[PDB]
Amino acid sequence: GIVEQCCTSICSLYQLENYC
Amino acid sequence: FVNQHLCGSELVEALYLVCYER
Repeated sequence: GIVEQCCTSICSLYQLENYC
Repeated sequence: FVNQHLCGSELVEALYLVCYER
């Protein structure tokens, strides 16, 4: 999910919008 | 943050920034 994508790997900040 | 890992309170800070609405 987003947490693994952003914390273990790298995510763009644009990927957090879906979780607002 | 550019091309950096975001975990814990750093991830939280990024989420507030993206999700804030005026």
